[PDB]
Amino acid sequence: TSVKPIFSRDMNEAKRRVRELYRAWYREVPNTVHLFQLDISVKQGRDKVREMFKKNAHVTDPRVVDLLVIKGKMELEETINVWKQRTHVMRFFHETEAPRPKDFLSKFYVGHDP
Amino acid sequence: PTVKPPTARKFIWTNHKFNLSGTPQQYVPYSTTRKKIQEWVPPSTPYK
Amino acid sequence: SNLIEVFVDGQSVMVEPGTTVLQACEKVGMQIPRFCYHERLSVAGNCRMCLVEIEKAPKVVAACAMPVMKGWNILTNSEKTKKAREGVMEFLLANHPLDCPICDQGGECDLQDQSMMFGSDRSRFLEGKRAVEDKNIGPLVKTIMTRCIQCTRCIRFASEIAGVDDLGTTGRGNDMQVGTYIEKMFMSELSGNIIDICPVGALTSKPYAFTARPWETRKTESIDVMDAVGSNIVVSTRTGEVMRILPRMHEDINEEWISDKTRFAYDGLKRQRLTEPMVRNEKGLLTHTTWEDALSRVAGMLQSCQGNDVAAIAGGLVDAEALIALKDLLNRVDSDTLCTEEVFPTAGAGTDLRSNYLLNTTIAGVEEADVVLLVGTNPRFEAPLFNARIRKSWLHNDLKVALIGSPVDLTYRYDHLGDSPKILQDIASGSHPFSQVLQEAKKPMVVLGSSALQRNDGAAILAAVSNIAQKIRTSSGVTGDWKVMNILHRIASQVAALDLGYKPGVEAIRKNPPKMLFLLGADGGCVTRQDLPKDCFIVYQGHHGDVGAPIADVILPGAAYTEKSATYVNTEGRAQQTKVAVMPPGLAREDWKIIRALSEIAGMTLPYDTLDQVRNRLEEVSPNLVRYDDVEGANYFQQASELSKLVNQQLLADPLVPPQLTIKDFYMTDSISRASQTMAKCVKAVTE
Amino acid sequence: GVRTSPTGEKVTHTGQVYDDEDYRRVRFVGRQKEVNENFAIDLIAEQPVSQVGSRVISCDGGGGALGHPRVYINLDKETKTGTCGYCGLQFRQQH
Amino acid sequence: LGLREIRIHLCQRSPGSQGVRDFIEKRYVELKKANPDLPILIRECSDVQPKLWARYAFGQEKNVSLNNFSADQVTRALENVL
Amino acid sequence: TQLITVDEKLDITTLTGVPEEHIKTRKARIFVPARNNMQSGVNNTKKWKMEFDTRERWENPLMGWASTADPLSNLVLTFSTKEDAIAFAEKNGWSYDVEERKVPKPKSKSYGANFSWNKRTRVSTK
Amino acid sequence: TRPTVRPRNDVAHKQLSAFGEYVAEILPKYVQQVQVSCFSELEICIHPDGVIPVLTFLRDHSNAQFKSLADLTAVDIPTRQNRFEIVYNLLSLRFNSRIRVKTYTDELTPVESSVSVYKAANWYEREIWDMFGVFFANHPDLRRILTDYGFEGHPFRKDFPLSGYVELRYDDEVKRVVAEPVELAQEFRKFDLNSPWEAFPAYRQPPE
Ligand code: SF4
Ligand code: SF4
Ligand code: FES
Ligand SMILES: [Zn+2]
Repeated sequence: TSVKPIFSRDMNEAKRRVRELYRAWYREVPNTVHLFQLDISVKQGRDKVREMFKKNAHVTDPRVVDLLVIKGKMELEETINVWKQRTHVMRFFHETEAPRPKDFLSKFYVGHDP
Repeated sequence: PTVKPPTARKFIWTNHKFNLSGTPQQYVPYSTTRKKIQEWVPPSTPYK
Repeated sequence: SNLIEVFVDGQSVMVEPGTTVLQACEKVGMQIPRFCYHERLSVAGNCRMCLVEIEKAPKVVAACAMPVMKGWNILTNSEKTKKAREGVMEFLLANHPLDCPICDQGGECDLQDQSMMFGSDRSRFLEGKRAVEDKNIGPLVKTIMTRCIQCTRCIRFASEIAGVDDLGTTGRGNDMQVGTYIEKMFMSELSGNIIDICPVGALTSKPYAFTARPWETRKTESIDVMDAVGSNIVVSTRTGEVMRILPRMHEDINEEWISDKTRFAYDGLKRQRLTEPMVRNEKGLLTHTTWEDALSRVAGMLQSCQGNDVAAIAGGLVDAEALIALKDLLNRVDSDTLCTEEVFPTAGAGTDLRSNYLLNTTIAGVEEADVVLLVGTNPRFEAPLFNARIRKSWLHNDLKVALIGSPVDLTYRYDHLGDSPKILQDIASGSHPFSQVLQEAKKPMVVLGSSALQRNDGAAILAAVSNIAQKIRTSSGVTGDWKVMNILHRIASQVAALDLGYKPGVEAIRKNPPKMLFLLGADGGCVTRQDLPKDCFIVYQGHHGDVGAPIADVILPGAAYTEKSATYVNTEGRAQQTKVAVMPPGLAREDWKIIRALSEIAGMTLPYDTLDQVRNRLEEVSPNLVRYDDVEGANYFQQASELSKLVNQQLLADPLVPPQLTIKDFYMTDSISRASQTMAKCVKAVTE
Repeated sequence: GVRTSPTGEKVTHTGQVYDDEDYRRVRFVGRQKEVNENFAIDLIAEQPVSQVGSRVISCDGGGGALGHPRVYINLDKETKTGTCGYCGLQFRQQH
Repeated sequence: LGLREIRIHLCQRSPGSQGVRDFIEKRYVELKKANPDLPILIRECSDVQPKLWARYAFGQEKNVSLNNFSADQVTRALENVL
Repeated sequence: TQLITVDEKLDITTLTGVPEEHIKTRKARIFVPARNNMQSGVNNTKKWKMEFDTRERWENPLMGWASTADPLSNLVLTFSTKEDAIAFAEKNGWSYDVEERKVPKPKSKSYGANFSWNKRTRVSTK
Repeated sequence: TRPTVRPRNDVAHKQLSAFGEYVAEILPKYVQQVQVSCFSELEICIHPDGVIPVLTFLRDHSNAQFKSLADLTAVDIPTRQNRFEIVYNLLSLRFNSRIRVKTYTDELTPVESSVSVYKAANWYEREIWDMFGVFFANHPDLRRILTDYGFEGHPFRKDFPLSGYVELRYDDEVKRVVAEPVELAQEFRKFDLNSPWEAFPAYRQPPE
């Protein structure tokens, strides 16, 4: 099963590229929140960014992690340019609840949700 | 159209009710459909 | 040896002898445009669309009746084959009216599809087009005989699988009215199957008649209810709702077959359903309210009560998932009593022992039986598809079928033995020539109905039938594994409740009085508020309750079989899950969702929240119920019958008669079929 | 030409009149529910049943190729007058 | 508290399950005569680990695996349950 | 060229941006569509249709339509083998159910069987 | 078939047959199928490692000029281990002929950036990356064109549904445009339309 790679040799170089990407996102926040005339503190946005990094935490193939690094690189280039607008950055946040919980009783009052 | 106007069918108006959006007399949409599922009738008598 | 060569379009293949051209073409992947052939009926070479050119032949032969001789070369797509098909299609579209908008088979015609993909396009026949006066075959089947192309398919249908013989050809030439001369209502069981047999829009549905069109509706997988057989049913649903149902094919059971009550049974499913939970009011009036007040009242009462006062009767069409959830909450609180509407005896360990309480054989495997007797029931009005299978067996190969209890209108020249259990045991045991046919036959089958199960002597009659099966089991060395013995049922949830370890019959409530009980679909009067103390607190969780629901204290709006992913068992032990097609009107949540929410609110919990975890606990309780779509053959019949000698009581000489005996008793025995005015129309039609 | 609700509203030719526990009534407030005044069932019974003393007849419906296609209906039952599925207007034979 | 229900999980081919088939040939009518009050039950699906479970004491379920065991050991496990 | 490759399964739901709610919530169904029995044509076989479960469809209060908040409601995926069907259902992360294909059973018919001498198989009408 | 039937050029049939046999015999390393359609356009079905060599060959070599680039498309076909189809289309100025280079590809293993031999393939590659996800290594600029930047999911897959997961509206609460989950006011009534009965017997695939 000789399958071509993308960039790396195992998950270790993938961890190196994603921690470089996380460093770039971490020092890329304050210019964005200063520029876009936003509404949310710096640490809250940084916490949701690192939460997004925590979200995909069970991926083991090197090609998929490399491709997520490429996706984050594309999105970081677009945010460090002013190509995106206020709507997109607020669209990364989810403030428009929908507070729909996993409570089975609350799943029962508004239901049909297996 | 005074050469031959008419038609010999008895449903055609003679008022010709003109455009009326922004009046107290204007069209509304609704459903031309009767009862959907016919909810259960509870009986009126008591058991004690 | 048993192989004959054909060059279907120059492609060689081996074919079994005796078969014909069309089966070989379906063996190689071809079709042939056909009308009067059908894969469940006799072959009658009438349609003429099925033609095909064989080389070295001046004529063009029909591909239905021609036997496969050695070494053919079949030209399915030759020149004069296509010429003949264009000709015969141009003949068929002369006497057929222009009803393509108003017809009922717009996307589902056969003339239209074959006239595109094989017919001509420019027509002829400037003047003519005869017209035929329609009949009124019955208030369930709309009938316009002008669209009839005289393809002679319903006639063979009736004369074989219905046996009724009310539809015949009248006339000659162009004038051949196909129908009944005497204007009699063609009414029997499986009469609903004739509107799908009719390959054109001539014999069609009456309640569906001008309500939909096939391309808008979407198909949905489902499993039949109201019968212990479970024909495979596809619901043509439309717009969060329905339109109608259709049968579809399982190999073991119900190949292109459905009950007529089943076919026309969706009206009462949509007629007067329950919508919201309902709580009584101190005026005495069952008002409706939100889930909060109702579930709080139920949870407070259930937490404030224990003992042997917790009863649950589950009858009619209920899940297995809801039964698992109710049983689990039931054993969370303290203890048990659970009953169904119907009664099964527990003497020779009948609740366990997979042998006795279901149909042991294969329903397709009854074709290989030789001598069958039938102790009290009526299979024409208890799972009529099984009766159609019996008649199909008797028509193809040899049978000898006797009936014990009442001479009914089974339509296939049956033997009748009389009405006493002493007659059946003594005649079939000691000395009788029909009993000699039993002893010196090869593959016999005794079918026990659930109708004679209702009396108190059911343990004794069960013991007698097990004695007959045990005597033939010790006789003749045949065949093991195979068996004379099988029984039938009426409700699938009865079989599921027998599987999950419940008490059949209301006897545990008859002895021990409860003080809190849950009715899951108790239609009939098993228990009332007079066979029970005055402070009842019954909770009816159901749908379109009209008998049983005004009795109730707390109404819960349960779901329906088209509204939840069930897991049902046939009469021979096959787990068939349903698929959700319609979301229910009203609040009306799922049943196991209601029970696990009740466990959430009352002071307990359950270690499962989703239907996959419900399937995990169902896998805990019974392993076969999650392994779908498959048969399960148990053993230990002699062990069951030697367990049966614990209780050996009287076989009273009352003449046992099946109450399943007439047309109204077929049509009205459910809340669903009782509600639908379609069934009321055909009840007053058949009676008056 | 029409009938009227107990609340005092124009009903339609289809029986879709309302409760007193609704809200489509409150979107009908102040704005006229424009029902069709002339119904459809009423015009048919006013028509004279066209009687031809033939056996099997044709129908076009108001001009050749302007209307429903040709339908050939039967007149062999006598108490059951043959109705065109398109026209709606009945026929009787004569003898 | 007391016993409520006993469940048996079997197949057609496994050596311990074959031991349970021998146990259920020889010592089930004896087991049923022992208690006509306990609803023990026997199940097969097509093939499964031949389990023996017992639910009692307000829903507490207990497992024994009767894989690769003989019939007298199954009798011993039945005595362990009852 | 005998490069890096690991031998693991695929978890493409990290790439296709789909909500995890609609991943873990729904459950696919893989089946051969049964023939629409009012017609008689078996060309509608020879496929492997993947659908999803049907879900909530209320009514538009203003018109009487059918509205739904279900984005994966009206898909169908036509496949040609059950092997790659189940492979794809594993590959794109969602759970799945597998029904099984049921063939038309071959039979034994003849016009001569319809016209026997002593056997009760007799059409008696044609 | 003398009226109303489109005639076909059997001269071009034989010429494209001979040319396809020529190319297939002279590059045995990557050529897997050469098929001639009945309506006479050449199709060459290609392993995804001779992308750059075969395109350097087809742009040049002077027996086949083929400067003009048409579409690059990707057609999403499941039930295949290699799903997607990168379809180059080439047109010769001097010769008036069209060849469809159908090279295959999977979900993840890339192909190799035809912009180094074909400048017109640049934005085609950017578009096919944004809409499908066929990765394009050794390429300068892979960004998003024909989507929103807050949008993702590669919506031209068959796996992505018709209506997208997001839906915009305006609200005065946060004084801006927000993106909610999809709430259709009408069903998009899907029509089962594929009738049976085998409209083309020449294209009968064999059974199992
Ligand atoms: S009524 Fe229908 S099935 Fe019967 S002969 Fe006519 S077309 Fe055939
Ligand atoms: S049966 Fe077929 S051909 Fe006849 S009117 Fe109906 S759709 Fe048309
Ligand atoms: S099937 Fe051969 S004649 Fe109709
Ligand atoms: Zn007319």
